[PDB]
Amino acid sequence: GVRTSPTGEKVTHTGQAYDDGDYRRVRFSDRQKEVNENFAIDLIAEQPVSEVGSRVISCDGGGGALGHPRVYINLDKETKTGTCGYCGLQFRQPHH
Amino acid sequence: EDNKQFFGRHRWVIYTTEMNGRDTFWDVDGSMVPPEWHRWLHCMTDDP
Amino acid sequence: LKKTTGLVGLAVCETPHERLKILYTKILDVLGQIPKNAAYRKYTEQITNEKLGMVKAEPDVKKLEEQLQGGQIEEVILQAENELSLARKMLRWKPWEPLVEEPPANQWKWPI
Amino acid sequence: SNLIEVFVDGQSVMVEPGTTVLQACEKVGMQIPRFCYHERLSVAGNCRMCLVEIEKAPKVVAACAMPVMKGWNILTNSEKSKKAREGVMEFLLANHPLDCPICDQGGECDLQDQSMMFGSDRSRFLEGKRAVEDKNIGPLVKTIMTRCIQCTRCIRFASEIAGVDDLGTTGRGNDMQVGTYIEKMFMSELSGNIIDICPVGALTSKPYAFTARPWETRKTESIDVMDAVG
Amino acid sequence: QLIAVDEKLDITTLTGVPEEHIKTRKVRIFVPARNNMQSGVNNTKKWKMEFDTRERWENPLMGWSSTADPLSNLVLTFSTKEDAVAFAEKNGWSFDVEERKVPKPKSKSYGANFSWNKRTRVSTK
Amino acid sequence: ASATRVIQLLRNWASGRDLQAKLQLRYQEISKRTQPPPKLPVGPSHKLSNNYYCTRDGRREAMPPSIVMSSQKTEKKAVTPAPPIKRWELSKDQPYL
Amino acid sequence: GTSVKPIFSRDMNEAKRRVRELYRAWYREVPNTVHLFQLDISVKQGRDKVREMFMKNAHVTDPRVVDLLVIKGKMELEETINVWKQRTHIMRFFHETEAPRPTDFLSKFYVGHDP
Amino acid sequence: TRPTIRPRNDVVHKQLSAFGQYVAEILPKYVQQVQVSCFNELEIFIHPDGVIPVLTFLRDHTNAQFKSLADLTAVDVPTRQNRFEIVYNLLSLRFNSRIRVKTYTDELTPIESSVTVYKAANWYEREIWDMFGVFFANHPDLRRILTDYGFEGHPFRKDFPLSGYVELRYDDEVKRVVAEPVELAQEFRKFDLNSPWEAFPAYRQPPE
Amino acid sequence: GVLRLVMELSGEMVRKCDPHIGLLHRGTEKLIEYKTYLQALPYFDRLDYVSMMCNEQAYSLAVEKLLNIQPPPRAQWIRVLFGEITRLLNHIMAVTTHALDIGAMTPFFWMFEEREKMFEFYERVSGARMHAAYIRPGGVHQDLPLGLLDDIYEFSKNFSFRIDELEEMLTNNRIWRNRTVDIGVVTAEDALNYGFSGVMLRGSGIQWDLRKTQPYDVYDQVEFDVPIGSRGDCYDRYLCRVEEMRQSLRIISQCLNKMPPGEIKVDDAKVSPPKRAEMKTSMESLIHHFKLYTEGYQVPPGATYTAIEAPKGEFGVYLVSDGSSRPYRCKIKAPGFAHLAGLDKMSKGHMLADVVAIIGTQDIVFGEVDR
Amino acid sequence: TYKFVNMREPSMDMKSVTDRAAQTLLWTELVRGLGMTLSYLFREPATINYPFEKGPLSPRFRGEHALRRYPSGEERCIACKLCEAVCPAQAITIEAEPRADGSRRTTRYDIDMTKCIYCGFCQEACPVDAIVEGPNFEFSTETHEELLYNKEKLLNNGDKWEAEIAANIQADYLYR
Ligand SMILES: CCCCCCCC/C=C\CCCCCCCC(=O)O[C@H](COC(=O)CCCCCCC/C=C/CCCCCCCC)COP(=O)(O)OCCN
Ligand code: SF4
Ligand code: SF4
Ligand code: SF4
Ligand code: SF4
Ligand code: FES
Ligand SMILES: [Mg+2]
Ligand SMILES: [Zn+2]
Repeated sequence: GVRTSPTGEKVTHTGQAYDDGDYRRVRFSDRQKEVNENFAIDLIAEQPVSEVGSRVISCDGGGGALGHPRVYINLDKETKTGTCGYCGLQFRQPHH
Repeated sequence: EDNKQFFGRHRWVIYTTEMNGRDTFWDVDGSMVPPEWHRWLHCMTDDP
Repeated sequence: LKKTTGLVGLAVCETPHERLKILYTKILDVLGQIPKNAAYRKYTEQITNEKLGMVKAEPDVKKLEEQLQGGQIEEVILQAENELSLARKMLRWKPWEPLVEEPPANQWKWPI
Repeated sequence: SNLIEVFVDGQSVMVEPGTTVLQACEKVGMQIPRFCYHERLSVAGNCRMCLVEIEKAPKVVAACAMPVMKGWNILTNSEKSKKAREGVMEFLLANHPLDCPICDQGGECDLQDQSMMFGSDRSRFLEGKRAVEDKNIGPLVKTIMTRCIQCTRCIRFASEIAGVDDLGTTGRGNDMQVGTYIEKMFMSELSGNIIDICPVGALTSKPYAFTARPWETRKTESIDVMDAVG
Repeated sequence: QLIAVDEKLDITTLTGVPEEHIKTRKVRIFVPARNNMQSGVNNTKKWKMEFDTRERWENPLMGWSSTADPLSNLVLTFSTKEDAVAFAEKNGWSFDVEERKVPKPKSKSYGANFSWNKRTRVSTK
Repeated sequence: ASATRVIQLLRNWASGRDLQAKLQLRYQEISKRTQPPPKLPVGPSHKLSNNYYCTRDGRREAMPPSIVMSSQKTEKKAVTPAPPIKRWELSKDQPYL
Repeated sequence: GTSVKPIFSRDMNEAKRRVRELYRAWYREVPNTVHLFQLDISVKQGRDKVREMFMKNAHVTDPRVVDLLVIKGKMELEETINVWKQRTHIMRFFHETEAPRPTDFLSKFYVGHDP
Repeated sequence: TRPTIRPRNDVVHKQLSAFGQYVAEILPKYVQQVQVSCFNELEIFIHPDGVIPVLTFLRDHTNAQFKSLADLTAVDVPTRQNRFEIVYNLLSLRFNSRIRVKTYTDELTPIESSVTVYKAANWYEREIWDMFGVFFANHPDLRRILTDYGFEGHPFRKDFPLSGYVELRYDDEVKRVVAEPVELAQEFRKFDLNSPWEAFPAYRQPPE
Repeated sequence: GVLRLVMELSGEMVRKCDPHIGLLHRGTEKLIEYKTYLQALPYFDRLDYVSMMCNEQAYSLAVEKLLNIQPPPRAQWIRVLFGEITRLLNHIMAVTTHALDIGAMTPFFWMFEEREKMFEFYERVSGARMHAAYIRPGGVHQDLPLGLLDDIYEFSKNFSFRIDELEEMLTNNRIWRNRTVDIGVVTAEDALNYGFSGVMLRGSGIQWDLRKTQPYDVYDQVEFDVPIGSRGDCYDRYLCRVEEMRQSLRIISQCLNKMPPGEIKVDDAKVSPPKRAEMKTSMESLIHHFKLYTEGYQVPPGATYTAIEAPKGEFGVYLVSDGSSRPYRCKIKAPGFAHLAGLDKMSKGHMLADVVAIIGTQDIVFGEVDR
Repeated sequence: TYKFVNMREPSMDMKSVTDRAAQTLLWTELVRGLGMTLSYLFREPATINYPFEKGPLSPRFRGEHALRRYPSGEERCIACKLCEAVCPAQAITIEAEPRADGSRRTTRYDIDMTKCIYCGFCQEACPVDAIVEGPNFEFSTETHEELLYNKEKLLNNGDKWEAEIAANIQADYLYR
């Protein structure tokens, strides 16, 4: 989800872009600006919400000991979905 | 590969002459090896 | 007689019993001038008297080495000379006297 | 005068009548472990982390609520008190979530530090932990409810100091939860202090979230100027 | 064997500190306050000496935090207030001393929670 | 080593040793660069019961040093720091080089 | 009371004669030091620098501090006469690369927050 | 004490205690205190005036004879009236033992050089003078040994800044290496790691 | 390394020798006061950068003694095995550099091939060729890979021939003997007084070895001999170092045959960090991992002096703890300091070219001298 | 037990003296050293043909740093700052804030390659394995500035080396 600054630079995932009057852009002349093309927020937004018939679900990120610490997520609030604090995955009870 | 050579000389790479944008007939370097072949070539694994 | 004691700079001392006896006698003579109640005087007199008794009660040199628990009689002689020098210097020092002064209220308090 | 003599680890101390075991230990220089006791709040006795052994007594007493008696010899570093501390810490950590890296109270956690100094170094809990849903009490206090240890410091502060009876416990036993039972914002001029008194990351600062770790911060003592209280 | 000279100690000429880092700095001698995020009191036992905060600016490259004073991270620990004052005086630094804050004793009573007629009685526990 | 027989004999004679037994260049004998997964045994402290930490706390058994003759507060045989060190034995495997 | 152990001297007179003795040695050395290190400074301004360095410590009223400063000065003399120092070590006394720091209030107010 | 705990050795503790009492008896003029640690280490606290005698005794006495100086160093404690403490570590090969002798001093009081007793002490005292500013009387040649020529102050002292007061660079205008006040691009980050909730009850201090 | 040496010569003879040090003084001891114990561990790799794990072992022993804990037996066996490998590395360095300075220059390559193999062992066990930071104050960091002991055995059954080739080049050569014999003779009393240790003592006939008199890890369970010189010259010290290489091979064999099973760090999570799986599954393990990698462990107050028999001599640390997680004071005692201090007396009445031989036989590395 | 290295006494009979004189005059041990060198010439050298051949390495090897991400594509780093705290050289600088979706992510993650000691403490302190020290070592640079890494450079390194990094972690995670 890389956008383009009005002056012409690529906007990073953090959102920092040099302003039009900023002298510090002179460092990028005859060179390039290091920007990562994969935005983690969009990539985790593309993930489908898992459907589980449990009131509490456990997540460790996948891989066992190669993931994050195992945490438990509550799914009682039907308005929203349960989100993992580490991995960002989303879970939901089977409404209707 | 050639397992009859001693350890260190039993694996080698012949570099390409034209990588991304430059002529590499002479100007070869060790950074041209992709990560999987990097793992194989440095004997970090026995599996290509 | 054995040669090359093995310690560089330490020469073989032929007829070591006489040297040991002279050194112990001089040690006792220097010790005599120290006040009687001083702990150093009585401790060093006890040790020197024991060693002199063992050297006078044993003509052999290897058995004397095993009894004296220092080994290599040459370095026992060297230790006797060091003890004599210390006795003279420490008679000059007079450390049997009371502590000069106490340290600051919290000089040795650890932590902080 | 009216002072009575009590012994902490065999050392005599003279205390007022009604002085608790915890304060008697304080007067000699020891701090008893605690999670629910606060000087400015009313005594609760819920946590049981202050359990200490009184010599020649088979049962441990809650130091935060038990008034000291004359001639009592507290045994603060006794084997029984250490075992009680380890058991209580085990019970506290049995259902606690593995949230330390993402918790805003990493290096400022009383739970963490008291686990390091008074608990065990491992777990024997082979079951699954519980998870309760978070509550929303406004834009100032961020609530992550699973982390909460049911100390009830927030309820006592709200009822006694802030003068607001909005906070309470609902349910029973293991499933009992601290909150409001309705979508309602706990908003008062003293609302932020519940972040400080909460020993865990159940109540954190929302504007301060994720920004800094405590070991990095430089502390400058200064004076408020937002009013004339100073 | 003893001079028996009577004068305040002054070692400023021997420590090698530059002149403008002696007469210009202002040290603070204090007992650090307790972190209100925790209820432990082990960090409020000693006395601390620290210098005054100087300019901290942003590095033009990478935006790190640059400084220009050598004494920004210097903190000393002392057993008593008098020791810190003596150190500051013998090192030639002007100081501000703050008296130690002690939490006053409090009257705690569990039974007061369940009062018959007083306001203390708690609505819940 | 892919060495001819005559060169092997020449190097053996010039050195005076049989080189082929102890080549300095690694060959097939070395362990494979890919290995099976390990298991790694757990420590003594892992026990589920009768494992209270206060019974295995090494740091909490450290104590301040014992004070003898704080100056602020009989035959008497002489004593040494420790018993005299025994002389070494002369290496009845190859005493002289 | 306040009895203190001597280092070299008992009173300020012995300290002053040591300081004077040290000063003479430095004075003799400067012409030689200037020539040997191929310094672009003159002997006059070198000796003025010597005078300034000695006057920096002119407010000391303690024989122990005075003769310890004499010991340090003798250590420096040693490093210079034996050519253990280099041209840079000697020229560090003059600060020819540091910009002049103004002293008046207005200039300090303009440059930054430093008093 | 199951396997994770360091085993004790009471025989060495008793031997070191007895020897400390012995040394204390022989030299009451200087020895102020004797201690044995829980890991069997004997340290002897003496008066500054007794550096030359006590060391000499420990080197020359038939019973002790610590002929090797393992290390000589200084420790700075700013909160004490006598700022610096001098530590001597000695090894006895005859009895296979180690001893420690501690002394105190401040900025202006010199300590007698022990070069005569041990040849090894000459460099050690030079380093102590360089890093702590403790002057040693009668040293053969006392001067800086590790710091740069013309360096002002002593780095090992607690008050001295971690990065010092001056830094070096090369200047093309004067064509030489010059020194200017330190200006870090990124300031060293100070961490407050000490926690509340004391770790070791056995070392708790009286509340005064 | 880097050395400034000021000397006065009457004709050919060196009347006086003065070494000026501090060209590699980085202020390690002051920097240690701003780190935790785990953070301060990697400095000891840099102290004597020819013998890394020996410094690691000395620091770990000091911290363990202050902590009142002990490592598991397998960790101690691994420590002694890698300490002997480190001894082999250091002695190869010392002998080959001595010969290189004198002018042989061939065994330097001959034995740096083996040194490269031993860096391969270091890298396989820790991931770093020379500054592994493997030995931690609670044991070792990671367990050995499944195929490491076999390769160590294969290497160690061929090293004696390399030592034999080195001796063929050096021990009986008349030029080498004329360069080393009767050079830098030191008496036993002078060596003891000046503070010498290790070979510098054992070359003068002194029977002293810390792995024998005061064993520290498992050295009282292994059998080896202590080579002793007879003349106190460079030749005797060279022969002693060669024989120590052979004895190190012997100890390596014994360690290989007697490696026990079990864990590698002390089963006390308040000192040694737990495993990754436990950290990612257990609440207590996660809390202890967090606190050990942010604050570190607190060490009870006290001062210790721990010394080990390093390849260069007695390497020691005087460690002072005030009860926090950062060391209050850390003094490092290196044998090279005393050896270079005695270099002046060692080079009296000798030629100018003999100073090089004396410096070489003293085995001086300025990282540990300057600190 | 102890051994003597130089405690031999040469024989003084006529045959031994003649043997020593023959050694002195005909240079026998010099010829022995020459023969050792000559034999050592005729054996295969130990040189490898870099860069076409590479030295052996291990899955544990510590090289260039990289930031990894989950299979879904979101970065593993949660801004816990444990790597920054443990860093013995203070080479890591971290700044964080809540992301637009409320996630706990870094806004700044810089590592100074010229202050790094490549000890690996950061990767073992990491709870979620976000930061690893990968197998690359051939990243020499012509200017000091390009050795000052920011978050974008480290994320690019992770995306570049993820295959080998994951393979090495798979090979070695059972020892950690
Ligand atoms: C019946 C009628 C016969 C008449 C009598 C003739 C009999 C001859 C018997 C004696 C002949 C021998 C003379 C040869 C030269 C000897 C000189 C000598 O021995 O000097 C050595 C010195 O020799 C050397 O050290 C030279 C070594 C230099 C390095 C060179 C490496 C040697 C190998 C290279 C190959 C030589 C090739 C020779 C042939 C060349 C063809 C052109 C002594 O020195 P040190 O052992 O240190 O003792 C002195 C202290 N008292
Ligand atoms: S509240 Fe404390 S113990 Fe719980 S997750 Fe946060 S830091 Fe960890
Ligand atoms: S939110 Fe905090 S203060 Fe309130 S009950 Fe839970 S742990 Fe206690
Ligand atoms: S490898 Fe070590 S020095 Fe480098 S960033 Fe990680 S913790 Fe810091
Ligand atoms: S330890 Fe890992 S998760 Fe924590 S800040 Fe560092 S890279 Fe991110
Ligand atoms: S502090 Fe007493 S029960 Fe909680
Ligand atoms: Mg909180
Ligand atoms: Zn997840």
